[PDB]
Formats: sequence, C-alpha cells, structure tokens
Amino acid sequence: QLSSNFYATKCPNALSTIKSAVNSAVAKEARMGASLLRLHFHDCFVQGCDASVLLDDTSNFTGEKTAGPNANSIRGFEVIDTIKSQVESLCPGVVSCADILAVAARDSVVALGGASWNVLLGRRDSTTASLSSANSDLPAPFFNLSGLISAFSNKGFTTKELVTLSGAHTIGQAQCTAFRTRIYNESNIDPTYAKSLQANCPSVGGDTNLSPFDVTTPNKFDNAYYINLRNKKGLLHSDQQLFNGVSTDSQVTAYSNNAATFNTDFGNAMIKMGNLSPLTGTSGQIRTNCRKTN
Ligand code: HEM
Ligand SMILES: *[C@@H]1O[C@H](CO)[C@@H](O)[C@H](O)[C@H]1NC(C)=O
Ligand SMILES: [Ca+2]
Ligand SMILES: [Ca+2]
Repeated sequence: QLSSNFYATKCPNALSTIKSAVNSAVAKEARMGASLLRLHFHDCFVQGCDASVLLDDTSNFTGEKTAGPNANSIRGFEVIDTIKSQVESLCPGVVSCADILAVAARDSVVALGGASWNVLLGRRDSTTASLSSANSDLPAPFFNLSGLISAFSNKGFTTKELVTLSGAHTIGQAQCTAFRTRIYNESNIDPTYAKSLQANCPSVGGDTNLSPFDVTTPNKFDNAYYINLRNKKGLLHSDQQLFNGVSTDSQVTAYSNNAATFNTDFGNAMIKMGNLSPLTGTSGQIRTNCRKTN
C-alpha cells in the first residue's frame, strides 16, 4: 500500500526537508550516512519497518536498543530527532518515523555517491518493540555463508540479494571487537591487510577501535566492496564468506566488474526491504517524538 507520492498532498516539502537534514549531517560526518542506512536495516529486519528501533526503554518497557547487535553499535538517533522536529513544524503529525528512516537511508546512500531509488512511503509507527527478535533475526558477523543465507531467507531474500545487500558495507566502519577473531585466527585474508588491521585492533583490548569496511573507498558508495572480497580484503568473517570458492563467488565477481548492475540491484533490494511487514492504513500511529509512543 506504500507509494512514493504518499506525502504529495499531506506534506509537499517533507522529502526536501529530510534530504537537507541528511545532506548536512552526512557532510559533517560521512560515517553518519552509513549509520542511518544501517539503522533502517535494523528497523526492517525486526518486526517490519515500523520505527520500533527508535523507542527508548521506560519503567514498563524494554526496546531493541540493548539488543546484542544494537547495543553500542547503531547510531544516528540524534539526527533522526532533528529531522523529526523539523518535519513536525512543517506539517505536524503527518510524516511517520518509519518513513523518515526509509528516506534518510536513501538520501545517505546518494550523499555518499550511490544511485538513488524511489522510496515507497505510507508506513505507520509501532507501539511495540522486540528485544528478542532483535537478538535472533539480525545476523552476526561470525556467521558462515549458509547461516547468512538462512537469515535473509527468513525475510524473503534470495542468496543473490544477500550478496547485493552485503554491498552496503562499501561505506561505514566496524569496531575492532567485530573482526578481531578474523585478523588473528583466520587464513582467508591478505596477510598484509591483516597485519595493518592488527595495529589499530589489538588482540587484547581496544574493542572500540574502528576501522573502515571498504579499505579502498571507506566513505563512497560503490562496488569496491566486491573488489576487496576478490582480493581477500574483507573486514568481517561474514564479508569474506561471500568469496571463498562458494556459490556467491560469481555474483561478487559480476559486481566487481560492473558497478551499474550493483547500483541498480541495490536500489531494488532496498525497496524490497522497505516493504518488510509495514503498518499502513489507520493502524499504528504517527509518533510526534520517535523515542516514545503518543
Ligand atoms: C550480511 C550480514 C550482515 C552482517 C553480519 C552485518 C553486521 C555488521 C556489523 C558487525 C557492523 C558493525 C557494528 C559495530 O561494530 O558497531 C555493521 C556495520 C554496517 N552495516 Fe552491516 N551487516 C550485514 C548486513 C548489512 C546490510 C544488509 C546493511 C543494510 C543495507 C548493512 C549496513 C551496514 C553499514 C552501512 C554499516 C556501517 C555502520 C556505521 O558505520 O555506523 N549491513 N554491519
Ligand atoms: C563456521 O564454519 C566453520 C568451518 O566449517 C565451523 O568450524 C564453525 O563452527 C562454523 N560456525 C558457524 C556459526 O556456522
Ligand atoms: Ca522494526
Ligand atoms: Ca566504498
């Protein structure tokens, strides 16, 4: 029931407003564009794209923020707050947090050089959150190719699309604690690549130490992610699992040689993710504050 022109009459300038907030936020911090995109992913994979990941914990409620894959990982909440506030003065109670999260993800990719896609709008916000689902549904970086396939299959994604979506790691950064085991106890990685990574990612401590996902173009949305994979320069265990004599090898090679096919396929995959269990019609609500239920 989602449409790109959903806010055409209700709030004509909503999209422009969102693009502007994102553009400056990602200009001050390139990484922000990656945080926001990921934020949308963490929203959609846990009980639909309903902004459930934005609800703060309270005296009688526990959201998704403390979930294993969320705690100390996901960021961007502040940026979303100001985007919401601006749109609220523009047209009170029209634009939902769920849609904002979907647009921000898109504008961020574009700000970082990626190809834009038509975002479908019309999602409503939830009154609930699932800590448990956040823990189980979201993939872990130590998963093997089969496990990743299962994880995406549960949401209706195919192996190819999994490869397509992992491309999102063409921008952003990961904490040392997320790849430490790889650069030390793994062999399928360029020795020199590992060596340097061992420097700013001690086997003992320094968990917080961040390192780029795409060493070639850390903050530019392109197909370089796949090029790294071929040259065994993947950051996470889950990253190299796509190019290691397995089924996904061909797709990785296809993407590394043709950037356009990646750009196109990614947009389509994002639109698909944006359609994960949405609340529409009159169900849910248009939160005035993305951190709390009305
Ligand atoms: C294929 C399985 C995937 C796994 C196992 C996974 C896991 C991770 C982990 C461990 C981090 C870093 C967390 C931290 O250290 O704080 C991360 C970052 C990131 N991921 Fe994924 N991810 C996957 C899929 C995706 C998808 C499909 C998207 C969404 C389109 C995405 C977008 C990003 C972005 C852009 C970052 C960087 C965030 C930032 O710099 O703030 N990831 N991912
Ligand atoms: C991943 O694969 C390795 C080698 O088959 C295996 O030892 C390990 O237990 C697997 N872990 C997961 C989470 O699948
Ligand atoms: Ca959700
Ligand atoms: Ca890149």
